[PDB]
Amino acid sequence: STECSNLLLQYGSFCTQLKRALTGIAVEQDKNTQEVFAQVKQIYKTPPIKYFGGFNFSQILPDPSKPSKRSFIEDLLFNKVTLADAGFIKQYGDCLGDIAARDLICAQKFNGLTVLPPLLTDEMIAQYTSALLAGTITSGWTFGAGAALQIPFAMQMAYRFNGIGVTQNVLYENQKLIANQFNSAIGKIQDSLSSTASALGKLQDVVNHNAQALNTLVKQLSSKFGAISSVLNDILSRLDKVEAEVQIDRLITGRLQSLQTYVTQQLIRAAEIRASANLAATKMSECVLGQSKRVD
Amino acid sequence: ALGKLQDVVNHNAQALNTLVKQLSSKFGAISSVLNDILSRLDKVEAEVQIDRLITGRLQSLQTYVTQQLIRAAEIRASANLAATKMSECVLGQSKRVD
Amino acid sequence: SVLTQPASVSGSPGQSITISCTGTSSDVGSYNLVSWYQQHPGKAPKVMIYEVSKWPSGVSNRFSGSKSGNTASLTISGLQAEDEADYYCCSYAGSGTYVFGTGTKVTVL
Amino acid sequence: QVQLVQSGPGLVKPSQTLSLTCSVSGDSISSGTYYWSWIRLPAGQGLEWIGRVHSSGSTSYNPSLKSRVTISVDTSKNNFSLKLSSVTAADTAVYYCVRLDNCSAGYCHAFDIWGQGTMVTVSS
Amino acid sequence: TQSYTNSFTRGVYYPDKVFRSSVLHSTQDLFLPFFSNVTWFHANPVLPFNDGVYFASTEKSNIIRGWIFGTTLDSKTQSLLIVNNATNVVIKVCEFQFCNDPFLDVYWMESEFRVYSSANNCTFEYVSQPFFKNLREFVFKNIDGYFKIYSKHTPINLPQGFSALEPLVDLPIGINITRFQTLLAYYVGYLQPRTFLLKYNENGTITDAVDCALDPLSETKCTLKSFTVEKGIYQTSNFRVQPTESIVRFPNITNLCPFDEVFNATRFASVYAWNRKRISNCVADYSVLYNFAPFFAFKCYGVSPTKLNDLCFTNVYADSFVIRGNEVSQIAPGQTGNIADYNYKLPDDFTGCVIAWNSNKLDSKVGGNYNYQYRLFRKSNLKPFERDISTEIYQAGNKPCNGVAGFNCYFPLRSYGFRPTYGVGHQPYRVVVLSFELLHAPATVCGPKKSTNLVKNKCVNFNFNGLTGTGVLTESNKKFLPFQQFGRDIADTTDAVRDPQTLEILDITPCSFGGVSVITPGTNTSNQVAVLYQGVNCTEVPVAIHADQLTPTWRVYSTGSNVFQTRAGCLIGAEYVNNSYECDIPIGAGICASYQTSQSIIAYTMSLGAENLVAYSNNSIAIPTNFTISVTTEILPVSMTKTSVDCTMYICGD
Amino acid sequence: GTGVLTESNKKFLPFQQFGRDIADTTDAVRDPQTLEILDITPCSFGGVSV
Ligand SMILES: *[C@@H]1O[C@H](CO)[C@@H](O)[C@H](O)[C@H]1NC(C)=O
Ligand SMILES: *[C@@H]1O[C@H](CO)[C@@H](O)[C@H](O)[C@H]1NC(C)=O
Ligand SMILES: *[C@@H]1O[C@H](CO)[C@@H](O)[C@H](O)[C@H]1NC(C)=O
Ligand SMILES: *[C@@H]1O[C@H](CO)[C@@H](O)[C@H](O)[C@H]1NC(C)=O
Ligand SMILES: *[C@@H]1O[C@H](CO)[C@@H](O)[C@H](O)[C@H]1NC(C)=O
Ligand SMILES: *[C@@H]1O[C@H](CO)[C@@H](O)[C@H](O)[C@H]1NC(C)=O
Ligand SMILES: *[C@@H]1O[C@H](CO)[C@@H](O)[C@H](O)[C@H]1NC(C)=O
Repeated sequence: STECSNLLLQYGSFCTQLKRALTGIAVEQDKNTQEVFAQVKQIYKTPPIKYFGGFNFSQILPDPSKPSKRSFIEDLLFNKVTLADAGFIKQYGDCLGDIAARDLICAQKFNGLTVLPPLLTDEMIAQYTSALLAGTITSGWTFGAGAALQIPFAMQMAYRFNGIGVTQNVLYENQKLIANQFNSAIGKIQDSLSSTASALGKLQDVVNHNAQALNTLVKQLSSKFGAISSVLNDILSRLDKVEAEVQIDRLITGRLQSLQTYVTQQLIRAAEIRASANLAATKMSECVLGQSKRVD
Repeated sequence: ALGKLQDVVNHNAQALNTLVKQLSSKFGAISSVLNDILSRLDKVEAEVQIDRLITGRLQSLQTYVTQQLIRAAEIRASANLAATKMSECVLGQSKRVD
Repeated sequence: SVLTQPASVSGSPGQSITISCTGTSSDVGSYNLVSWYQQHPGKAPKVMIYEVSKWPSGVSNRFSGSKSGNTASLTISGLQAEDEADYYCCSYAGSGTYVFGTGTKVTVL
Repeated sequence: QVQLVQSGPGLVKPSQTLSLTCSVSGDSISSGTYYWSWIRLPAGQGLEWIGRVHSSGSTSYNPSLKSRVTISVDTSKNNFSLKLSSVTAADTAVYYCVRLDNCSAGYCHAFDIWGQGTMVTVSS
Repeated sequence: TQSYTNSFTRGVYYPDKVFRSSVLHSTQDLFLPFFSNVTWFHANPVLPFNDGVYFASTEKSNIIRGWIFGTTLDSKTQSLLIVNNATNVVIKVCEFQFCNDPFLDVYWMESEFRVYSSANNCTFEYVSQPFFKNLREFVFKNIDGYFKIYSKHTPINLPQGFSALEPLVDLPIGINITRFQTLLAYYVGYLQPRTFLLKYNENGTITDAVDCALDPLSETKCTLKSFTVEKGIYQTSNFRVQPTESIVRFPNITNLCPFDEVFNATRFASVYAWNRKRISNCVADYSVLYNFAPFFAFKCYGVSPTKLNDLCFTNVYADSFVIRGNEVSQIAPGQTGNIADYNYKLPDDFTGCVIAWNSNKLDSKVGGNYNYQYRLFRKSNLKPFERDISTEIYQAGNKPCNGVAGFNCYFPLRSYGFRPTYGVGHQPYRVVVLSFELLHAPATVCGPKKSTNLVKNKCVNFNFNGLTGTGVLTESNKKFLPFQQFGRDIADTTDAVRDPQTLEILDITPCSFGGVSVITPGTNTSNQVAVLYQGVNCTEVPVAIHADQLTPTWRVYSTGSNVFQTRAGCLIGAEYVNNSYECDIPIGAGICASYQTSQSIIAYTMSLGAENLVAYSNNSIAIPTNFTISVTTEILPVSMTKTSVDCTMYICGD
Repeated sequence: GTGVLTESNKKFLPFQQFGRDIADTTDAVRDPQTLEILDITPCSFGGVSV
């Protein structure tokens, strides 16, 4: 509606500030992912022979068969979280006919709310994690400090045992038992991820909060905010210029307030997500790229 | 080289400039200038227009202060990190990787 | 589905004949979108009535259309040997689909 | 003067596919004003609507025949094509390509301009 | 000799009289678009005026000596004439009978003949000072009954520099101008409504401008409010497909509504026994109601009188009665009083109109008109549109009345005493209340609006029974029940509608739209850009040969330029290469762009780094034999600017 | 308005009657009788802390 647009021009730069804030959040998401996962100077790869002192890394190493090159556990995790909107292409046909009515995404799009895709694809993130894993299991903590220096995995475990105050002959004399305990623990992780249905609660909560915020924004368009109608077309077809302008101003003020509330909550949730991402990057540096002495 | 500090400065300057530019918005009033409203209209209608201007400018101030609070929280987190780095990297030798 | 149409009807010159076309309540009784088509032998069908009772440009007014309930009707007044063809009824059935009638053979004595 | 001309094969054995094609002269199918439909007339039975296509590529098919039917359109050659598979003695009929007015050009839901018709026969 | 050439960046003028210095100001006005196609006349038919005219001339001989403006250019209509004398300039708005090829002859006296045969019924006069090579530029605008002339003179070696045109004169002449002609090689261009970003230098002069709608880079500059752009990707305005046609679909109703018999009734009802008439299955022209009764104006709630002809209603109700003037305010939603409580109650959610007019000449008598009555006493208040015509004795006290009046037993109805000598507040007023029922059931009362054809599969404006909108209409497979006339979605917007004539169900879909991003290296590097249409397929990318069927007015040739389809949308103007580089400008979904060597913008899948096969084995170890002392920099923000706001000074000044 | 009026060195063109600033407030004006250009400056103000 051009009448509404001309009236909205009189409220200054509120829309541009909202757009700038949302753009800042969107850029920060890619920055978060890059800081967590791009902590490697090279894409490390293991040799084709996959014996590491009897430790079985098969369920966390990449599966070359699948298109995504994800690991088995990464596949379980990926199927465990259901995204509401990935940000990929939506064509005419998905939002035409009887299919739009049964989809909230089409209504969101039709009211100006869209999802942008992440800069890093899932395949690229899986490549980063596989490089980190290959570096860790082939070179220990050396690749975090410089060039990756290969070391036999049992000897690396002897180093780690020394790191916690246990003599390395304890590792060497119990090598089969330690490998078996690790293999059983990994198998338990895999079984728990396969069986239990709500393991990834925090990620699902992030997805659900975003979807709920967008749905609330969409539903706010049916509020009258004191006007005769929540539909601009009804106001414009039922009233003359001046009274229609009054009603449209009421609708504009209400919808502007709803947008401002959405953007403010997005900024606060983005700050929380950024703190979580900084923690994840610190944990990648200190737990994956090294052995940590910090308790818990 | 000093992109982050320049970004902090630029964000503050942009927020203040946006606040200043919001004073030229009418917010549905006949004019964005209080003096024009007061010199062109009688007491009651001028009060109506002034109420519109007051509501718009109050909203702009509230938006500025809310964004300032959020940016201040981010700056405080950065300062806490800097103080931890001063304690652990300058006043000692750290074993924490990276 | 199909629209029930009489197999054949007959009449004498100068008299009007009524051809019926009965459907369900979702095709004929649901819209004002009934069409009538005439098929002379060795030719393609020609539209004679659209929107129940409207005439395409260049169609004689003697072909009248009507609808009652779930039934449509085509009335031919001043019957002549020219009106010796096969008459089909068509109805919009919803969701962009159409249902045609079985067809009536009009014979002139 | 709008003309519709069919050129499909008229001899198809059972368990095969038709390849009917209808070209249009005097009008641009790319204008999107009309729909373009295929209608079959079996011997003894009445007319039957198979389906329709639109310039944007949207189609609407007869629910009974939807499984084994496909209607396509080429705006470059100004034609639309019908492919009916699982050919059987029920499929021998006179096939017309017809312009359908969907209220966009005056007449509402009327099949106004008809093709000449091609006799498709089914036999071993 | 009509040739065609390029306007470059000529024709910018000062939009207003306000001084501005060292600023960038955005103005929407009638400007000559940058790099527009202007016509070079080396010369004579009369040229059109359009919205405004830009006129340039590099002549030195001063052969060009004025202009003529008008519509008919004869004595039938007034026409503006401007003549630049060798000592002055004279402007007139007389009714000239202009010649077919007017020109000023010199023989030194300069004859005003050979231009017009006569100048009759003059209505304006004005005299002022007269207006390498010397280029002379003028802009003529005819707006607000005012002829504005801007001008400038520039020494040249149409140049490619910048030169703003100062306001030369403004004339308060309210005449029609659609054609114009020169008086004796000149350039003529036409103005369009455009948004410009003008740069005022320190001295107050406009030294540069950006035409926002010229191309994607200019739109980026206008969005950033800057003349230079850093490398990056910027979300500019969104593309929208504009409607081609407007369609109106109303029910086929032929009868005319009988409002005249409502208004032109010999006797009106009493307010306690108010008359109600049903209006249905007719065409209602509400503009003719003014001719039936001498009322001053409508009083409408939920609707405007001038809009009533564009709407359709399921039913209309006309209630007629008579009250006195000081009770007219009681005929309104949410009112209290004798009439509102005991005689006639309007609902709180009333949508309709009230028409009350003085009827002293018809409803007053010298002895007093006692035919009109009102209920004075009732046990409870009436419900809306409830009629009480009872005459039971009212029992005010606890003592019963037994159907006989007396003390505390009042007859509930009291008569008005309308007399011609009463004041207007006590004089009779005839009242007609029109109640409208909107939406729900199919409409039976409609305005005098002609129904068009029902156009599908195109972006159109539509009006279904008063329900207006814009979108694409298609056949719908929604299973509407027979009583259902439209369907709504989550946002309470109509997404399906039943056609009032064919009774078919139509899906309503918004016209094609989407966000637009401009990818640029710095303007300090190149002016080339790429354009990302976000979340659209390259086949559905908007290509619009017409300038009124799409909002972004600039056109980047989709098929012509490089086209690539990323999961972030369709990228136009960047060439996709199979090499992998470090990300430079993020596009999304693993795709980045950069300005690289001929230099152009290339898109590519971003690289995560070089592969490194670690030479792991059962008994191999790598041990460093040397070391490097590394010094690296980490930069951390600690504080930000401390700000204070004087709230009262900001909001209210002094 | 309210303020302090001083001689202005802004180069007003003859058709210009007043000047505006970022906040769309008049900061210069041409005197209707003498036709001179005057700068308008806000009266002295400032915050106070105890
Ligand atoms: C590693 O674990 C997988 C899954 O538990 C198993 O199928 C595989 O045989 C194991 N590898 C070895 C060498 O035992
Ligand atoms: C000029 O006359 C035309 C009719 O020839 C009319 O449409 C137009 O509005 C008029 N313009 C002015 C400014 O009077
Ligand atoms: C303003 O005018 C002065 C001369 O009075 C001149 O020196 C200066 O360059 C001008 N400003 C600009 C931006 O050119
Ligand atoms: C673009 O449209 C074509 C044809 O409709 C389709 O085959 C293709 O998949 C679409 N693009 C994408 C990225 O899906
Ligand atoms: C990249 O490779 C594809 C084959 O997968 C080829 O079609 C394309 O032309 C190549 N692009 C360039 C820039 O060579
Ligand atoms: C490494 O040791 C394992 C276990 O004994 C053996 O299977 C493998 O072949 C060895 N690799 C080489 C290269 O000798
Ligand atoms: C170690 O490196 C330094 C500088 O790179 C070099 O000068 C020195 O010779 C090296 N020492 C050995 C033993 O290689």
